[PDB]
Amino acid sequence: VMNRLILAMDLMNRDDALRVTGEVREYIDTVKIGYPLVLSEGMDIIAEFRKRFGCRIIAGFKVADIPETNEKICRATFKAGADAIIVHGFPGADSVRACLNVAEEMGREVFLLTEMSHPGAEMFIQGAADEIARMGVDLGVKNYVGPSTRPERLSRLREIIGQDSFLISPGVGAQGGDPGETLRFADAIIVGRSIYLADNPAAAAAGIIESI
Amino acid sequence: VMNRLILAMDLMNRDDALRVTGEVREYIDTVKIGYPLVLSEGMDIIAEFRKRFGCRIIAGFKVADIPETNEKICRATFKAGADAIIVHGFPGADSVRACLNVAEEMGREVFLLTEMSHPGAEMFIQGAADEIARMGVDLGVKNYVGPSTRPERLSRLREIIGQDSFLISPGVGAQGGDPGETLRFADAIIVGRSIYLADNPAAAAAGIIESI
Ligand SMILES: O=c1cnn([C@@H]2O[C@H](COP(=O)(O)O)[C@@H](O)[C@H]2O)c(=O)[nH]1
Ligand SMILES: O=c1cnn([C@@H]2O[C@H](COP(=O)(O)O)[C@@H](O)[C@H]2O)c(=O)[nH]1
Repeated sequence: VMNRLILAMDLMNRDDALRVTGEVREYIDTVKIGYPLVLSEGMDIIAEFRKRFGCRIIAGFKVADIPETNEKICRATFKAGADAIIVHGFPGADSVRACLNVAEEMGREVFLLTEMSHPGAEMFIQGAADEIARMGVDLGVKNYVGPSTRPERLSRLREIIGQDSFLISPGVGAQGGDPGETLRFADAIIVGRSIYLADNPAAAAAGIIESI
Repeated sequence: VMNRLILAMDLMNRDDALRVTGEVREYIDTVKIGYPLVLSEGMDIIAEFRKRFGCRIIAGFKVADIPETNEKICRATFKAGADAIIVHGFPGADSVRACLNVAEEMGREVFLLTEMSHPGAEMFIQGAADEIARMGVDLGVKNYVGPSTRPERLSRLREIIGQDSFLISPGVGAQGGDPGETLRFADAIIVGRSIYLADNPAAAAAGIIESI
């Protein structure tokens, strides 16, 4: 992705979301849109962003349901225009395979979330993360999400998935993660608040890029 | 699209196609892949390009069949990962609507080809082109293709579709069209041979961009 930087656009109002995204567009080419924006403004916001900014859109939906429901969620998400969707691996292989089947049908991609970046991720997710990553490899997953806040875990995850897999990483900035250290292991970093809550989002994005 | 320039990648061998596309990637972000490459190397080449270069892919398939067959062609094309497909308008509204229905189902886009750029287009297509463009407007089409070789026709087509519609234009270079004149009316130009048959494709792309 452009400058190895993905904007997590979690503002809830369409006007502010469009303003900030347009201001930092020259520094990115990929935007992660999640439920904070979609549940407030509707799924049509995905196609609007894709058209207006010509950026790739990752739907950050943390899909975590049974196979049947996961299939419906992925179908609606790709119908809305998303290029990829993030799915949790903790609910198991069948739930991930359901997402992979819809992505195959629709010519889209699935990103498998292994370990999360927040403190609570240490409680249960961390202990299952290496196995979730290996499950991904077994299922043919080529895109993964891992934590900026724990570079030693990001290193181990990179070890499991290999150098050819694409790995993106949130938790940079607000959560404590460092851009440069994270990029020693991840292909791209996801940044939300450090950019969208800044007084000057473009200057904030430019600063991150210059730091790396 | 980047630099308002779309590469028409009509080389037939995968190695040469990948070489040239990689060499000019910094000047573009959108590649038109058609049957010369797909029929020689397979539909999987679309996903390969999309992944390797991170570019948007327009399938230049000139869809021109009955509704039922058009639906199947569009479904296979979007399943293969194409972001958009070019469809002929001369076979009529039902044939175009079939493509629009699949694009809606799959969160993709249809480009309507109005008038073609080659000499033979004057025989039958030109006389129907204004009506084909109006049909597009009536059907809700927002993306169009018009001829670089006839800027007065491109102007009339732009008049019919409005300023908000996206218009791309082939026939630049080899066929005689001029980049700058074409861009007075079209949003982007499509260039094939002037770039891919050049001794230095990157220098050729750079020259076109500098000329505009
Ligand atoms: O382990 C994970 C997975 N996903 N995200 C998501 O990535 C973004 C990070 O935003 P931030 O830069 O504002 O912390 C948000 O959309 C958040 O839901 C995390 O923060 N951590
Ligand atoms: O009216 C049209 C529609 N499509 N194309 C396509 O656009 C590309 C133009 O290539 P060129 O720059 O080598 O002439 C080729 O893929 C060709 O099939 C035209 O040339 N003219």
